[PDB]
Amino acid sequence: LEDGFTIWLTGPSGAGKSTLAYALEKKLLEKGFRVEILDGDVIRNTLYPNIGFSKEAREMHNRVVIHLAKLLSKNGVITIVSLISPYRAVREYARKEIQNFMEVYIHSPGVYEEPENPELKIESHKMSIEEEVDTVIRTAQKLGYL
Amino acid sequence: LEDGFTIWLTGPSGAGKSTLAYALEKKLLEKGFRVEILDGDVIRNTLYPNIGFSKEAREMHNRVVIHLAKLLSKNGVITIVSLISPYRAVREYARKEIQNFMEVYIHSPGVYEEPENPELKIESHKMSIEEEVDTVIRTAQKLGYL
Ligand SMILES: [Cl-]
Ligand SMILES: [Cl-]
Repeated sequence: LEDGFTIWLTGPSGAGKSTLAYALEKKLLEKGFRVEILDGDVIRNTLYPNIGFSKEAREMHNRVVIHLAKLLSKNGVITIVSLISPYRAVREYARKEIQNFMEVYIHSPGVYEEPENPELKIESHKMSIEEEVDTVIRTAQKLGYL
Repeated sequence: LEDGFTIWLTGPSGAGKSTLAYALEKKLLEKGFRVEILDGDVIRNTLYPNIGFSKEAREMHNRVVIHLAKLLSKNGVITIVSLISPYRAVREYARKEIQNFMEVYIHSPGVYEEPENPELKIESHKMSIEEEVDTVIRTAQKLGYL
């Protein structure tokens, strides 16, 4: 891929973000792409499991994940981020840092802060995982990322 | 590059690590490669400038830098690391984590801990920066990384 990009998953708890993230990785790998999944809880457990949940710790973790996605996306990798957070602030920061950025909002009918204008909105637990994956990939194609 | 790799600079303060790191980046970009430089102090200042200098904070920063290098190198990026530290422990951990790992020791005649068997040993200030860059690239070629 001449240009990598980030697929940033967001939605309330239970919407299916984690499942979709890993299914996207499996499919895009099968297709021959360079792909990495940045699962927030995995990264935390691997790099600083005892950092705590203070504000400063939460924003450091956010900056680390975002920087990991920025470097991976600018070097031709498809970066799938599943970073647990209800807040828009981290997602707006991520979009400012990562040039090629595709936000996937899984909508279910702190309080979850909805995005303004995500690249893709999917209704939770309606379509099969395969259809969710195909919908994300078609959006990436429409955006010129794939 | 079907396979990326890490160039890990080590040596005592003043040996010329930083100068070689940035010259290597400039040369490899001009050759058309995907390259990232992971400058330890730049990464600390960007991602967590107020983390402090405790043992836990030092080890967290080391793990972050190494994980960045690991993910970039496995995805076709030449990762040039210049992480200030006199200690072998971080370098041995990095080598265990990063499959394609090329250690470049700039030797100068809290105390610096020499590596056992680095892929390349350069005598500090003995050759021009251009010749140091060329020697690193030739070593990478000998190892089959380039
Ligand atoms: Cl495709
Ligand atoms: Cl070359």
